[PDB]
Amino acid sequence: KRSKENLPWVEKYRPETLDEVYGQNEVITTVRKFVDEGKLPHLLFYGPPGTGKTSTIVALAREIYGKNYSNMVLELNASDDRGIDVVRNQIKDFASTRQIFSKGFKLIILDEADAMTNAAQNALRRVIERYTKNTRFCVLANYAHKLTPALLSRCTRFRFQPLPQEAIERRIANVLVHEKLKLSPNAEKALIELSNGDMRRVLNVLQSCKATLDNPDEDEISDDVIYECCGAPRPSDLKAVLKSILEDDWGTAHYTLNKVRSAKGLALIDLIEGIVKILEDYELQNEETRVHLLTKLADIEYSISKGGNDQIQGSAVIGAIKASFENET
Amino acid sequence: VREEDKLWTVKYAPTNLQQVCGNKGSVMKLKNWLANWENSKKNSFKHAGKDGSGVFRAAMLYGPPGIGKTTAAHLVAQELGYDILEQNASDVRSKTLLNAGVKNALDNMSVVGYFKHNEEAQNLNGKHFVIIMDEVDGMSGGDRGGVGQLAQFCRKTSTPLILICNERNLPKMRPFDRVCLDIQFRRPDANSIKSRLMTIAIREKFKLDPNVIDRLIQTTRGDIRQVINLLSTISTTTKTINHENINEISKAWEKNIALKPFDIAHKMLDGQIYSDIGSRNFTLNDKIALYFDDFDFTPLMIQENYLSTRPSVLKPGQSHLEAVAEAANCISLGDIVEKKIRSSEQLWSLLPLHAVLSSVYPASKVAGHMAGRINFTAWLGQNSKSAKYYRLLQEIHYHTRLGTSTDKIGLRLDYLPTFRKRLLDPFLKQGADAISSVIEVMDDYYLTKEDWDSIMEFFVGPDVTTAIIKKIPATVKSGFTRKYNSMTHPV
Amino acid sequence: MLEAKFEEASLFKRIIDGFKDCVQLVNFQCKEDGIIAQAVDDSRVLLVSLEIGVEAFQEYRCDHPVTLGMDLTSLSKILRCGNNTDTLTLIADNTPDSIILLFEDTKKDRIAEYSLKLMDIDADFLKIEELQYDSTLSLPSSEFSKIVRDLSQLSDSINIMITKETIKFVADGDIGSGSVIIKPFVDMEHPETSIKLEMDQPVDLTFGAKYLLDIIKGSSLSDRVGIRLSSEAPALFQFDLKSGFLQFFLAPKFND
Amino acid sequence: MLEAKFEEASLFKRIIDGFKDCVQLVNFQCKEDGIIAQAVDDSRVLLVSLEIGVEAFQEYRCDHPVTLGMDLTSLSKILRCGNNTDTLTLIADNTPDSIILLFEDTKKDRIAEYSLKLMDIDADFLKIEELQYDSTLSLPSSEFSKIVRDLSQLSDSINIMITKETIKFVADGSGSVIIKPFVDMEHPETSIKLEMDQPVDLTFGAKYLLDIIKGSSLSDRVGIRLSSEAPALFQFDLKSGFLQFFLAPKFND
Amino acid sequence: LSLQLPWVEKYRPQVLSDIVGNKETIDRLQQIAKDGNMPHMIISGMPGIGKTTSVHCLAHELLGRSYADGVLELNASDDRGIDVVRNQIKHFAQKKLHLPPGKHKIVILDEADSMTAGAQQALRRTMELYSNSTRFAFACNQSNKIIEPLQSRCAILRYSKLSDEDVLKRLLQIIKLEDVKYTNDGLEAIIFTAEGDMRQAINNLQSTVAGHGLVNADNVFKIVDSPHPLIVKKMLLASNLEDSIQILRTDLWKKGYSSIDIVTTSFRVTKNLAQVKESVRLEMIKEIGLTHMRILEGVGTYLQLASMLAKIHKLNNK
Amino acid sequence: AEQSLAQQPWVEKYRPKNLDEVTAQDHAVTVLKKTLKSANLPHMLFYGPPGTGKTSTILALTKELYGPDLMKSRILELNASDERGISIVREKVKNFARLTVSKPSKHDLENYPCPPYKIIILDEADSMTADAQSALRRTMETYSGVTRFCLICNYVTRII
Ligand SMILES: Nc1ncnc2c1ncn2[C@@H]1O[C@H](COP(=O)(O)OP(=O)(O)OP(O)(O)=S)[C@@H](O)[C@H]1O
Ligand SMILES: Nc1ncnc2c1ncn2[C@@H]1O[C@H](COP(=O)(O)OP(=O)(O)OP(O)(O)=S)[C@@H](O)[C@H]1O
Ligand SMILES: Nc1ncnc2c1ncn2[C@@H]1O[C@H](COP(=O)(O)OP(=O)(O)OP(O)(O)=S)[C@@H](O)[C@H]1O
Ligand SMILES: Nc1ncnc2c1ncn2[C@@H]1O[C@H](COP(=O)(O)OP(=O)(O)OP(O)(O)=S)[C@@H](O)[C@H]1O
Ligand SMILES: [Mg+2]
Ligand SMILES: [Mg+2]
Ligand SMILES: [Mg+2]
Ligand SMILES: [Mg+2]
Repeated sequence: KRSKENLPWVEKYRPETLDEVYGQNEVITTVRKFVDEGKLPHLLFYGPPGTGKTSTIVALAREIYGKNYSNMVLELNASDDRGIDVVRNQIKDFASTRQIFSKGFKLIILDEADAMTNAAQNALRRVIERYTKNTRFCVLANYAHKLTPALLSRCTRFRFQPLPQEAIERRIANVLVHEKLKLSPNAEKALIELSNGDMRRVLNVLQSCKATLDNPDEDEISDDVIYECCGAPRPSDLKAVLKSILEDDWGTAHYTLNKVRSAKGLALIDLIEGIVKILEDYELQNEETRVHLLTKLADIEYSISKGGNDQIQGSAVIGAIKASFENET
Repeated sequence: VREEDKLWTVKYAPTNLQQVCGNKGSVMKLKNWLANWENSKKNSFKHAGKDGSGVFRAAMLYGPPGIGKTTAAHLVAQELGYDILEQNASDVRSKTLLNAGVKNALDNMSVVGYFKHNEEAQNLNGKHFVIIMDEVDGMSGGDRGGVGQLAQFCRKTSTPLILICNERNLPKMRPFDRVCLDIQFRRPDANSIKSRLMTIAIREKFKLDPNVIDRLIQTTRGDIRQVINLLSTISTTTKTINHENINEISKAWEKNIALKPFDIAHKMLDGQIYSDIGSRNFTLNDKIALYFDDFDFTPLMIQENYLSTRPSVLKPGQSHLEAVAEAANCISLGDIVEKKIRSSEQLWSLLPLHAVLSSVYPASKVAGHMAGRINFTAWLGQNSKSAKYYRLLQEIHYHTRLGTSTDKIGLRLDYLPTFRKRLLDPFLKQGADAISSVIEVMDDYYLTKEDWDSIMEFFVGPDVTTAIIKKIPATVKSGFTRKYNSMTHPV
Repeated sequence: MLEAKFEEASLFKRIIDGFKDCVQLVNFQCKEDGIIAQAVDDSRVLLVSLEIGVEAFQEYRCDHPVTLGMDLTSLSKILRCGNNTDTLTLIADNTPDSIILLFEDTKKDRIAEYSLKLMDIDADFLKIEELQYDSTLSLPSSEFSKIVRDLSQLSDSINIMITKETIKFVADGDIGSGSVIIKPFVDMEHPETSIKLEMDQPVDLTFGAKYLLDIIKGSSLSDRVGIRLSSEAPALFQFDLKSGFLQFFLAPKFND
Repeated sequence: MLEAKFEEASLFKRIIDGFKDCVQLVNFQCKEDGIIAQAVDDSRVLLVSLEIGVEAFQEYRCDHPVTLGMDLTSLSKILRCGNNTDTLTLIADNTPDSIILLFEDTKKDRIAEYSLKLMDIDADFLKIEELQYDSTLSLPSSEFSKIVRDLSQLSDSINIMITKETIKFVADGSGSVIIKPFVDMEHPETSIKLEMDQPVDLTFGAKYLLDIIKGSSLSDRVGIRLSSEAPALFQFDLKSGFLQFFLAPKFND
Repeated sequence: LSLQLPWVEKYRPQVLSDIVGNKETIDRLQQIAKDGNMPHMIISGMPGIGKTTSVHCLAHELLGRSYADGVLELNASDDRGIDVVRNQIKHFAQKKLHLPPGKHKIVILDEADSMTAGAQQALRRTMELYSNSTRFAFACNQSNKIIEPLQSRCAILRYSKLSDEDVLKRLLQIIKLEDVKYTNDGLEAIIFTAEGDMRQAINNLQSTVAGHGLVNADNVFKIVDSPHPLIVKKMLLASNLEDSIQILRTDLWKKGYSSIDIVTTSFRVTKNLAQVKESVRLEMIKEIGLTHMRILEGVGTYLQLASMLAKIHKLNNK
Repeated sequence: AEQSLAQQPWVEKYRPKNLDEVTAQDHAVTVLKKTLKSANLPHMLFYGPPGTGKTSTILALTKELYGPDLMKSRILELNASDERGISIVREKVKNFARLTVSKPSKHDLENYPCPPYKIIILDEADSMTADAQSALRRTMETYSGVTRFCLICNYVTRII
């Protein structure tokens, strides 16, 4: 009963080939030139979560060998064991033999190598270059400080830039062609801004919004549907809260904040992010306003990250904003 | 064998005791000890000699690396006609294997020694052994025989046993102090090595100015072999070592030696490096790497002796007390960081921050001149004493849980004064007739005599029982403990 | 539905003991012809392939071709829980679910019905054993095991060289080097001890000793092991069973 | 280039097995007359010498004398591969950086060569010129191994006493075995012979004697030579040569 | 499919003269290989400057055709515990091999800084005893991880950072041997981003050549992503808080750099900030460490980095 | 079972049994209810303040999806009581995720909509180590067609 439609939109729309990977054009073009010319150096993909590293490496493994890549490619992910003994036995044996299936250079894909111990990386530091004419190494990472400098220097560094807006619009258009659905321009822009580079959250919230229409073939996903599905504060309510905090007095500002955060069940952690994102564009006529505005708000965010209270932190944010916006006058 | 294939350190090795540069007194004392070893054995090592070394079966040479310890030992061994049975770190030394291989050679004679020379009578010790244990510090395969078996061997031997090591004050080497006789080979001066290097330069056809030897032995503090290797490496291309290239030679051949948990604190608390001049000669990166020599004791040492110095970096207006206050604040922050490091999630990437907060910042805040001698950390033993007392309090609490119905801490905090008043003072004010009441009140709380002894030592301040216990007569204690071992106690 | 009732019990035990510590996850493909399975190493160097027809089973009934994946450790755990005097019955429903192993004693009614939850393996079935080997040979399994576990003490690599009517096993290591040179010969009063060889081109290629030490463990099944070697091809170590065959495809080391 | 051939590899296997536990490295000299090899214990208490002449070799070829220094652990590892049905051949070339052991099968077309990399031993070959031992005795090897096994099970120190043409083996509870020299013509192998010049009182350790008695498989008789100021000599007889052990005495505490 | 070796391995110097590293040490090793009396040597330096290549070419030139049996190379991948050092290295040191007069058996211990202290202790006398037939060559990145006794018996060879001139010379050599069109600005950018790392320089050059064909500052800065620790150093020294915030947002955040990576790089840069004084450096490091503690606890938003920069500016300005 | 519920305190007595009982989150319950008629269920991450319906709504969803018969054999539940470590996440979680979905009986196949995937609910994932959550990454991505993952937490920042 397991069909292709039984997958979440995060994995249902996984790029099969390199042509279906958008955004990282500068890396994909050179990777295609690498595989066409025949010299594939040791690759180190470094990128934020949800950019296309693993999808690109699987598409490359498919395009290099064929439609059966897991047969001859060795893939070590964070789910497997990657101790020093593993590097000594398994990886070193796979690197020093020929292929059972085809006749070509083997490919060792070390996914999430930042989770490797320093001893394992030190042991791999020599085996990655002792067997070079037979096997190649691909190291995927999100944090480039866990990798030792020695291992980091032996691999061609490719940084996966976060998905730009155009690529995400292209992928949304592709999905809306592959799925009977309609998306408003303003709702699409709101989704772009909410994505924050992450390509998986786009598809996740897109499926979640397609699930809350009661008819997905005629009704279009409006901005209200997108803002309600994730519980994020709409820019209108955000601007109203900011204006009430800045201009109005304490009682009415507190009342407005409470009435806005209780009309849709918002969260202070999202209101703070929206407020700082909309406030970083102001033309503060000094350097000490921004200092307090950032310090106090970051302290409040760190305290919220521990779930202390919910009504004291709102008044804390209000007082912090007001006290910060006092050096201007 | 080829003379050209020498390592520049085997061709110039001392072939007699007159060529060991430096430590003349120590090598002479070792020679006299090995000489009168037999005369001391005749008296069963009970009587000490003129130097007080005749009451020790074994000798232990200790000192920095590269001074001639192994060479001097081998030389005094071959000189006195003995036969050398040398075991080193490459040999697997362990209690079982040591008892298997070396124990049988303690009371036996050399088999090869009989066939060396026996026609003319040169001495009566040409058929004996000198067991030279070398590099006894490395006992990774010496789980139980590293310091435990060798200590017993030093006592129960019948042949000269010479041990050679590098660090004597190591806590592992503790058993060796009170069993054998230890001698210290110090770093040699700049005269004997000067003469040796002069002869080497003469016999090697290159130029070497005598004033260079001082800086050469300076950069190589106590490592003569390192000096010989340094000369050998550079004599391949440049044949003139003078004041025109000494700077680069010295800077490129510095010794990146480690530091001990003692001089680490003295260096980090020295108020000269934190000056504007010293800040670029010993950079902050070096101050942080100083912590990485020993990240186990450095914070403890700093916390122990950060307020026992006279500061020199005090800002105008800032006094000593406020400086110690800021240093202690940073120490508390570093302790918080250290707890967050060794806690869950195994956050080890936060180590340099802990180095700055715990070690570097309080030092920089109180950097001056050491008042007296640097004190070792006291928290290490205080924590063990606290744990030992917590175990006893836990035992007493789980003995009296049947009656108290209070937490473990509130017992020590509240019940113990009343327990002292009900258990001890009846012995002082009433003599030996209050034995029954004490026995009964201990029986009601399921206490024992060991529980009473543990309770008594707990009290602090004005109420100190370890002195009052010695004021009550000695016969009533015996009567009390005898009455205890007679009556039955329902646990 | 699938019902496979064996003639004995320890047959499947000996069949599974071949890959005890050699591979972990296997996928038995059961059809009307028999049970065929293959499993790739954890390091993807050697591939085990076992085929057992309807000859070893007492009763065999397979309606549609089924594929049951399972881990070998759990399979051995289940198999050790059965006495060697009962009968083993593999039972599978219409759709592939937890395989049912059945132990029935022949004198007392003792029904041991174990269920093993299947593993979902990416069964990427290839097409092997269809390639021409430039050299083939066959020799007793005892002699091969002797040679392998005698040369494994001097090194970790073993070079096999098939030349004109000569087989050579070379072990080059640190403490020394060994070389065993055998020649093809066929005995008539003892046909099982004969060493047969058919070579078309000279062959020289190396293998690891850690994998040969696990391959020779299959010598408990048969007494005559066959070895097929070819350049740019895996080495075929085949043990012939009374009903099928168990073959290891080993990847040769790459020389500089 | 040296080429020696044993008619049966079992002799060399047992020869190596006899003293494989007391030493690890051994220098085999190779001359025209035969092979002589002496090896000192790692504790320098027990020496093991051996001499095998051309009578044991089916073929022997040695152009120039050469010293082959080899380890015993690797040699035993190599020897355990060969079978008791093959002929062993030791082969060495000029400047022998290695030594070849060829096992050839007489009734099968199987030839197995094993190369061993020689060691660089500081060959301080001590002369073994004869010393007039005070006591020279001989007795069966099996009974010697037995009595050493009995006395060693009680303590470590073993006292040996030769006085008034009588043998005392003592171990200090305390055990003692008394031996009298009686020559039997019916069973000549059990004839305990003893030529005494001076009373000899020596003392040895346990493990050394336990390792010497391990060699009680090549000769049915052992010869013990003793002197108060000389090491004990335990000699086993061979079809061609002999295997001797020199054990240093203990202190007189 | 056809497969060619990368430029890193294809153009690895197999002869000691082709090395463009430190001239004094390379000439020393050349004269050693010419004479043959090679002593034990610990070669230590930054990653990617040619230590392993140096020792390998030295051993090759010293042993000629005897490299197969006269060289024992143990690296971080092979086992190097107490058992290995005591058994295999010892058995190889005592291995009798007849070499030319001025030659010796070589033991190349690579990544020696990863060996246990007990292994080095056991290796001390193993090396000291058979010095007349076996020489030892350690190659490491942190010579402080090697114990003092072991380091004493050998000659210390400290390798410095590869100067821009040497990297440029090797770059011109590779380009001339590869027939690649290049502009001087592109090569200067490659040298600037290499941070004095020959392997990284060759890798970036090969990547740029295979991606665009024409080595030019445009394509180099497109495919090279100019070094990270320099942008953070520029950010930490901004005049106003607005400039530092803009540099953090546009150059670091928008370009997809992890927050923990940013904090770690800022800490490492402040550790080596020779411009500012000691107390201000320590206070900035303390604030960066507070921010790092906040990052590791899960909250790693851009607001935390903004507050870190705000506190750093509050300290440096007052 | 009714007497046991009556004896139980009001917290467990009135625990939501269906997706219509949770009258708190109309933005998250409708997305799960529409998954019933559909078949694509994404990896869920319920996060929020203590006592808002997460642990109850996940149980109600699993019930309404599978039925009380298939519930025991189709879902694995790893809460903070169990030992969730790097070794456990590597071995047991992967073993259960890399498994074949149980065969639904005719009763369950007729009454309840049985989806072709199991469900591993890691409750209170804010107590896991960072290495365990790191190892969970490819575990919850490769076996996405036979297994889905539902995490529950009060602090979304604590999750990597
Ligand atoms: N560049 C891209 N183009 C198209 N879809 C993408 C792209 N990047 C991510 N996606 C989508 O996001 C899914 C997950 O992307 P992955 O590449 O697996 O994430 P990742 O690069 O592995 O990052 P990690 O490993 O989770 S930190 C894919 O299956 C696609 O559906
Ligand atoms: N005082 C000395 N006079 C002359 N040569 C010396 C002296 N000390 C050391 N050497 C030389 O150093 C080499 C011997 O090293 P040793 O100093 O004996 O080693 P060590 O003292 O045991 O220190 P270790 O064991 O390596 S920590 C020979 O080349 C000697 O010539
Ligand atoms: N001085 C040099 N001249 C020419 N090529 C060099 C030089 N240094 C490094 N390389 C190149 O760097 C690659 C090999 O460098 P490595 O041996 O990995 O450096 P390394 O000194 O061993 O540092 P490690 O081992 O990674 S810590 C080859 O492609 C060499 O061509
Ligand atoms: N949305 C809801 N609708 C109805 N009853 C609810 C709801 N949320 C909580 N309850 C009641 O509160 C009880 C506990 O709910 P839970 O789902 O365990 O809360 P919670 O989200 O798990 O809190 P945690 O696990 O401490 S974060 C339920 O048994 C109900 O009686
Ligand atoms: Mg990934
Ligand atoms: Mg020494
Ligand atoms: Mg290297
Ligand atoms: Mg709950």
